[PDB]
Amino acid sequence: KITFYSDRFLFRDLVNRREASYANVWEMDDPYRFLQTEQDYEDYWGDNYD
Amino acid sequence: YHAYVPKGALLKTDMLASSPQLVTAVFRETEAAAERADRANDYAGFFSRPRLNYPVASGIPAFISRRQFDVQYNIFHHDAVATLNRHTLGTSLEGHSLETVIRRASFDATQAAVHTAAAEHFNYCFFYKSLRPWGTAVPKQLREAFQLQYGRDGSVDVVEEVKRLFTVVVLSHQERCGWVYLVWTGKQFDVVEFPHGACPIGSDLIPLLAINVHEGAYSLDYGPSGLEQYAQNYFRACNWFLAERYYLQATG
Amino acid sequence: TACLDALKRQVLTSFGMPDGRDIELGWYLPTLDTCPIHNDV
Amino acid sequence: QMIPKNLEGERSRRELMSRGDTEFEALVEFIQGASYDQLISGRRFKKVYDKLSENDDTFVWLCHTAMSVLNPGDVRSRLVYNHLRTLAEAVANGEMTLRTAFRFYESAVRSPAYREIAKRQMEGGAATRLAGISAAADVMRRMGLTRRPMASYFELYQRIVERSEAMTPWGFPPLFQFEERLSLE
Amino acid sequence: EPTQDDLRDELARKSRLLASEGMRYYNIFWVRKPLDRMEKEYYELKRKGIAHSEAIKKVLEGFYKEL
Amino acid sequence: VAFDFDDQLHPTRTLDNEGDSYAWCAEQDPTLGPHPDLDASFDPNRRVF
Amino acid sequence: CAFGFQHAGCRINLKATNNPKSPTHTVEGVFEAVKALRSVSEIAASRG
Amino acid sequence: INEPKTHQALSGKTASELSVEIDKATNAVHSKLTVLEAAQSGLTNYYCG
Amino acid sequence: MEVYRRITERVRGALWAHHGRLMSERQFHRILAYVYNNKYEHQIRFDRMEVVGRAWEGRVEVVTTPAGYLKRVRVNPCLEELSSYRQQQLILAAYADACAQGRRLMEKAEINIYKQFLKDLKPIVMGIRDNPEFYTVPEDSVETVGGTLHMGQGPTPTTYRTIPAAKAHIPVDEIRARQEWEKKWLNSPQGQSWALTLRGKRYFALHGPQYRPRGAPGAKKVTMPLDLPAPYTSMDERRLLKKNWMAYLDNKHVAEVMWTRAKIADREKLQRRLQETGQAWHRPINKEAVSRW
Amino acid sequence: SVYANAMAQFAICRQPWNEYINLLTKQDSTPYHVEPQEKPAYRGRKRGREGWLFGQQVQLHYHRFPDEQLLTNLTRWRTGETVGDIALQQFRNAQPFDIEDKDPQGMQRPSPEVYMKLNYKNPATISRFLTRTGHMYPADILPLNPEAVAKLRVAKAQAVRIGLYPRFGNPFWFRSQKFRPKAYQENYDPTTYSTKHTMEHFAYNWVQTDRIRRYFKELEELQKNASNGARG
Amino acid sequence: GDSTINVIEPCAYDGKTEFEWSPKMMRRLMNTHGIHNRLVVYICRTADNRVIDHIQAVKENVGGRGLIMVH
Amino acid sequence: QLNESWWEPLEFGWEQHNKEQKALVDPTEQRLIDSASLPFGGKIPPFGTTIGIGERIREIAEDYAKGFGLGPHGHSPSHDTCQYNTLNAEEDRVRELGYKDALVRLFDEKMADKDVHQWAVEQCADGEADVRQLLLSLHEWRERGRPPSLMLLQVLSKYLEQEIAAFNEGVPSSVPKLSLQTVDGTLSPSGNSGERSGTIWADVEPTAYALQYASQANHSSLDEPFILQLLKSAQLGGRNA
Amino acid sequence: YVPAGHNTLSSLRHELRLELTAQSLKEAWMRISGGIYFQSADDYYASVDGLDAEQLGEVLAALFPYLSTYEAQALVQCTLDSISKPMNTASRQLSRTITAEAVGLDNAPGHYTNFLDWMGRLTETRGFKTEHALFQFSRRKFNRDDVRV
Amino acid sequence: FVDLETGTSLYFRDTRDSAEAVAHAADSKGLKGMDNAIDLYNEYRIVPDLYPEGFQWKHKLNTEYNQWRSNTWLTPDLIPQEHRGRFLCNFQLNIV
Amino acid sequence: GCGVSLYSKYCALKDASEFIFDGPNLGITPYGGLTRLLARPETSLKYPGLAEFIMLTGTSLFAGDALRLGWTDLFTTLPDMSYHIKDWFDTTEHMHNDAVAWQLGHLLETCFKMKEAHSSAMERVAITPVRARWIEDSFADQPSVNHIINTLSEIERLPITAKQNTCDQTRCTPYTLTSVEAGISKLENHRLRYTHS
Repeated sequence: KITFYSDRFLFRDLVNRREASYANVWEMDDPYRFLQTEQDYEDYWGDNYD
Repeated sequence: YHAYVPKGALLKTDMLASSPQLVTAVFRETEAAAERADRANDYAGFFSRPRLNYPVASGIPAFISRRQFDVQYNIFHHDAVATLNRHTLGTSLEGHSLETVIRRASFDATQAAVHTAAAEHFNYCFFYKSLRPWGTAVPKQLREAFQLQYGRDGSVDVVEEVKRLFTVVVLSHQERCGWVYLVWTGKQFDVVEFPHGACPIGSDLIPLLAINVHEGAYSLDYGPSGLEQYAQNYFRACNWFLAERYYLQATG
Repeated sequence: TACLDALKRQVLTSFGMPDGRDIELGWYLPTLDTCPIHNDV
Repeated sequence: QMIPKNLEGERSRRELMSRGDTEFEALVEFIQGASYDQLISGRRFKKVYDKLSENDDTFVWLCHTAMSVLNPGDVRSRLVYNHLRTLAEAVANGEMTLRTAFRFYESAVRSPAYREIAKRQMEGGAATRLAGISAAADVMRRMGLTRRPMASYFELYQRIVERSEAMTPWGFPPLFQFEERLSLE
Repeated sequence: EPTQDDLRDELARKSRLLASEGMRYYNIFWVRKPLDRMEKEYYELKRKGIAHSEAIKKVLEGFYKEL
Repeated sequence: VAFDFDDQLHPTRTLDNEGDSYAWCAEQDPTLGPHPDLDASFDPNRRVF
Repeated sequence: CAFGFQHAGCRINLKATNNPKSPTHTVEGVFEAVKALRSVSEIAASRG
Repeated sequence: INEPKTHQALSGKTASELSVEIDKATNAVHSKLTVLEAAQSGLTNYYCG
Repeated sequence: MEVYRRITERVRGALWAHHGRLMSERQFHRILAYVYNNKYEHQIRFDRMEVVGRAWEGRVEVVTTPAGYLKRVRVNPCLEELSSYRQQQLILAAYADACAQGRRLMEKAEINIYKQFLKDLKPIVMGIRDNPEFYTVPEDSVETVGGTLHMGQGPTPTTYRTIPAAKAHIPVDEIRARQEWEKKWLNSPQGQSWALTLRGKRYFALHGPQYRPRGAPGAKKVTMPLDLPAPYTSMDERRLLKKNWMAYLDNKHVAEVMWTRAKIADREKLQRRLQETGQAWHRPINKEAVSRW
Repeated sequence: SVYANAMAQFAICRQPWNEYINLLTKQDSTPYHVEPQEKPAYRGRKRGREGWLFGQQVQLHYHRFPDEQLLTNLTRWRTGETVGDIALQQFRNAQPFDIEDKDPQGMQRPSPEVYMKLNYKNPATISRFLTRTGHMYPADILPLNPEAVAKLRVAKAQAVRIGLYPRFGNPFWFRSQKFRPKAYQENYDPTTYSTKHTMEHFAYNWVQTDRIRRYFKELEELQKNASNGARG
Repeated sequence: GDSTINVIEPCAYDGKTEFEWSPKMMRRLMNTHGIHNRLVVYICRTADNRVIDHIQAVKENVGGRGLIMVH
Repeated sequence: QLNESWWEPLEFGWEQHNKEQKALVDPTEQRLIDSASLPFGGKIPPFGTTIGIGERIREIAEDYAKGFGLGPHGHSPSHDTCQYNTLNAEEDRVRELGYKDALVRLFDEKMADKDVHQWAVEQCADGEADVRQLLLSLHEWRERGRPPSLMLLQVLSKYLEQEIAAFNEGVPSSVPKLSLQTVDGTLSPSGNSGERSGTIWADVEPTAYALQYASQANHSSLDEPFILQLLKSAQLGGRNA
Repeated sequence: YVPAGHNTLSSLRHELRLELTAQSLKEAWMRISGGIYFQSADDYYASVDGLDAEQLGEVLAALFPYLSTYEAQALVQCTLDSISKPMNTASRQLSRTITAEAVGLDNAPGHYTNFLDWMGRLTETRGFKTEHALFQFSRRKFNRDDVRV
Repeated sequence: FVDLETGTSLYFRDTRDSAEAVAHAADSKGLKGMDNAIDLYNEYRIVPDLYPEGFQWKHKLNTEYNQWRSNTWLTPDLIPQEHRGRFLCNFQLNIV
Repeated sequence: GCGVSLYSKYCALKDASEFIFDGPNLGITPYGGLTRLLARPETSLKYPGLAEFIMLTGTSLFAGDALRLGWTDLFTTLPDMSYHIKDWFDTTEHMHNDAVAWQLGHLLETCFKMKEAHSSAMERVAITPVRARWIEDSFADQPSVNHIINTLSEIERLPITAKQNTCDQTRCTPYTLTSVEAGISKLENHRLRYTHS
């Protein structure tokens, strides 16, 4: 895409990251922290027909 | 930090027993140093106190004391250059080096203060240089130059004959205000004597060693009665390298 | 400057101060401005 | 055509290392025209003249920089000194033109609030040129622009001395000043 | 271009030694100058309330004296 | 109507008498000079000849 | 294609009956346009 | 800070907005330096009351 | 983090400016990764434990994980009626107090991080420093093209020397003798009996590696401390010069810029130290320590 | 405030920074100050960068910088010929004259009195702007103020209407000469447009320089003559 | 050295000709041959008397009077 | 010494390693590298000429010669402004001092022709001191200027005692006096403030030391027949290199 | 500007001054020698044709006796040099070099006068006359004989 | 920048307050984030790389690079002076 | 706002800066995080007791004393220094910590760290060397405020001539109009000029 983001686009994400704590380390970093909706889960496990 | 730490103070491996008074007094000094140094840079002028190439923490070893050399350097030479920058800054001879103020306001009454200041300034510069913290054995290009002049059916004590002549003319100066230089006259060596108001460049000679026989130059170290001991001691802290590499360019 | 120096010494005396005190004087105008003085004119 | 030999490794470097002082060997070849079996030739003199005037570009440039740039920062400060070194280095070695390199010099970044720092140090803005010329001689003596070192300084000095005599001796019409299409003889 | 960028008239026309006192051959640009300290003196005087012309004379007389 | 970078834009026409344009920097540093962006007679309808 | 443009299209004069046309003007024009082109990263940075 | 009518004395709300604009700028990616100051339009000598 | 970034940057610059050796950045980052996994392995179990804060008199009980994850809030029902705001600020103060406690333990374990990582970087600086070829000068000495001039201020320092002028004495020797004393002990009368005492079984366990069965984690044998004698081990510049001089020039160039900047760090830490204890002044007054060069 | 009397006794006003800065010591200081000459101003895409004065492409000057006489005269300075140099003093920073028009089209000529004395009954002050025949000096030549030109045309051609100025001529010519500024005789107004005048002066002062040189070389000739005539 | 506003055009060299932009017109600008391209910014004044770029205009599917193109 | 094959022809430290082989070793079994076989006159070619061999050689020589660290004024030598060695003032100073030591200078002026083995088997008695160790530290202190060792320094304290006193005569109360004291085994002349020997320099480069030292040629650095040696040296004059 | 202390309308019939200046010496001499002016000391010495330096040094050590030996010679040289242009000699030059060198780094801000002196230092080297020659060669101020030599 | 020393103090600006830096009140020791060095390799690439390094190996000369990789080293009189040792691209000539 | 400025890790004062930590005048405890700057060992050492002095006695610190407490490094004398920072950081180009560190530090050096264009006789100093003595005597180590009021009652009675009544030249409160000509010109608005002299 050729969107141009203003200089401080990342502040919303940045305060959500500075404040969001996690019950323990593994919820902090697990491989499915990206996947948020069924669209995300199918676009992930679509290759994996099993 | 070296650029802020005031010009005379000495940082230390701080003792950590630094009392409030211990700290507040040294800050009071530093604030004094601050304004005297913002004052120096407007009392200042063309010439400056030549830095010396060696430590003088204590005395120049086995010759002079910390206090005695700090006397001459810090007060008397700073005086000389300060009155030189009083006197040359603002006269038809301004701001060309000592080597041209000397020579173009030399042998003159109507600029007598000028020439006196100039010559004494240089003189101090050269004594400063000619010292060295633990003495230089007379080199092999130099000792033979002194053999060619003062070898009269002699032994290894020919530079000793020249030291003899040094002490001799030190004492044959009596005013106790002046300078004894070993020079090279453009034909031969001769330990020339120097009033207060002259230099080997007013005398057109090649200064090869600079001795300072001003009464004040040893008043604190041995007093006027130890002048012979001083004219001796000066040779455990003279720089015959400076001497010799000046002599060689002098000849050719 | 003669009269003003006299005035300043008299001011110091009626004030209870020495005469060689570093004292400047200043008009206090009808409009609460203040305007220092240095001269006789 | 002034086509430089396209270099190589060992062989061009043999021909190129065994060169020795080209300026001298040119002079040798010019004078040898005084022997019996040869005549002194303007072609030999001109090969000498160009082998000596090879560094014309860098010299005319650095002279312009020292003496036509009112207030060039602190050239002795390694910042502007590096601007100077890199520009003159690429003025020789042909990668830059004289004109564009001079614009790179007078445009490089020096110090924030530049006019404000200047109007504190300079009445009419045009500073002392000794820092400049010392910087340029340092430039051409750090970069081996010359084989015989004192030559750098001498040309740098004498060209300046000679110009010091002209009327408007320090203004240059930007067109003719450096290279462009139409120049001066 | 920031690089190619660019009272004491009377403190000069009244004393040619006052001008050149650091600047005869090449402006000695690190020593405080008599023209300078006389400008400073001038402003101190005019704020002490001496008229323009009279601060001119008093500045020049103080310079001549210190000479 | 359009101003360059290092070129100073218009000066503000002061009041007529222009005695107080330096007295209203009495709050300012004592020694301030006349402001370069101030003018007694800056008229931008001044027809040049 | 000598530049490597996979998705591009240049049009000159609106049509090849529109004068002036010449091999000179064609090469000159396309190279002039490719010069005038600004990168996207340069567009962005220019807009900060 | 543009607030001269109250001598830059920040209200509670203004300080809550400023706590966020200060770090909204000191968290942007093209922020090398953040010159924080008072825009006294000629109406105050105060930085931040 | 930047404590250990500063530390290892200065150690890099050391092992290069004190010896012509370069540390392989492979290693430079294996060090920082070991500190980062130090912190992950602390944080792991820190997230199985709780800190309890409590607001006024203990009416709000906030149960938290020391990293600051609020898990539970038992409230007194005299607080449900404060307001929406003052409820917020009170649970927030109870959270804040618990955070103070958890961060108290967090800083009590970051000193353990400092100390294990220090036991780690021991044999490396002990390598560069506890060798016959390790020497400095006084920081005031005007280092000249040919050596080091003298200082003028604060005469007669106290040059230490960390090394026995006698024959070599190394930690491997000390540790082998340690096990020998241990051996003679566990042979000796108080030895063999204290060993059958709890004080001995406890030591055996908490410090006997060679007794870990086949399978247990930890050192499974006894280890001598590490030996990295720099001035007697060309570390990387050999490999760099062999393979390519470009990487050599830049690797040494970084190590040198790193030591240079740790020097600038000491310089500005000293600069504040002086403006604190009255040595220096807040704006240059002493130019001749820069303008006479 | 209301009650500041206590600590307002020792108030710490602001310091004179403007003055301090203006009185710092400048690397560009000059004994006698001279306002620099005008730069070339871009006159169009047809005309390129030209100065206004005559169209120069540079900034007319003689010496820019504080050194350029010293740097030129260095070796003299290191052998000490520049300690007494008055050739490095009079002309260390000599900059060219105001070779221009301070008010070109003549807005400041004449002087305000001259207007009020420019009426119809005033052939005396008329005839000090008309040629010896009554002609106006053309605007390129004697640049007058427009109001002056208006009052002058009507004043002359009203005096001539009532016959109180000659229908042709200049009856007040030599009397008027006292006001008209005799310039190309002795004094050198550096802002003249006659170049014959400038060349007379360049000669005459080059005449005198050559005269020093002549006198002293013939004195040296006399000396070498007196040598053999007095010793042999 | 060069202006950030590379080009800036009015939607209409005339005032008597108002060019209302269909939301599909404004969606076929941000679609350069399959690459979503918010590069050239187009200002259009909607019906709500708001003045917005085409990007927020087609994120809410309203089209407005054409005001300017710029990039 | 680059492992690359273009580097070794222009033997990098050719003239310097020549200077070191001339000064610090005997002319009888030693090397000398020649600008004849060396490419560009042995020296680097000027800028414009070579299409870049000399360029990249100067650049590698630069980056290997750049100095790093803080200097006595508080700046890396390439800080923006704080210049060092201005007009070679550091080598000026180091000439106008030279790295010259009182104690070894006196040991010289005492022995002044003796063979070191002679002096050593003198000062070491039968059982007093080991001639091996005393010779070792004797040499490593004599040339390659170090602080003299403990044992050798005490042997000096006894042997030079006359010249030691002749140095210690005219002191007033406050000045330094050459006191060969080893209270603690710290040989650093800043730890002694340079009194345990007469050293300005808290640690001297062994080799610039030995360069000045061997230019002090009172040692028999020429094993030739003497009148021939001096005849050749005089006739071939002062430009004998 | 007319420099300071330099009088313009000063004649010879204007009485003689007292200041030891180059201008004062030159005008007093204009009265004294009538018309002799030397381009250096050595024009005077070529005029005197065999009077060495010592041949006037002794004269003046006699003429004014409170002067020392070399100081007599110095008065000699200085009056020469002051009614002349100062001399180019290895004597004066080694004076300058040794002296500025014992003087050292200066207090002008950018080592300014040091750089002035060093730009002087290499201006009187052989290398400068070498390059001056090379430059003149590039200009052809010479002839066939020069080429042959 | 790394050469010219100025500014290397800022990486240790945190030692303004000695007590504060030892105390580690705010993690924000960093000039740009949490650490002095956080993501020196990625995060700085966020800026439009307008002036990129390009080819910068001095391993073998500009000449030998141009020569191995380009049909221009064969044709020396063609490349003008500036571009001489530069190109690594095989240029096809099309004579319009 | 005191804490705002003095706690930003680059707090460039000017000659217009002046920290009015004057709290209790409104009957409040002083607030604003500057109290710990005042309880810095460094101030308590350099101008001892002045720590308590500024709290209790409503007094303003200034550019110079803010500098000497060791508070802020930077200090400008330039105009529109915000703009001169902005355009410098425009001309800057690389956003890498190695590059911002220089593009920043260099501006600090050039326009801010008081090098070679400064003078202590030029900075507003409100604890000038005398005042330092005054205050260390009067305000240091007196565990109350009634303490200080007795301890200062005495120092009002101590006459002018005592060996501890140190005078001070005062940067006196300027008048309103600085000149009597200005006073008369100010009056002439409240009067009627006469139609002849």
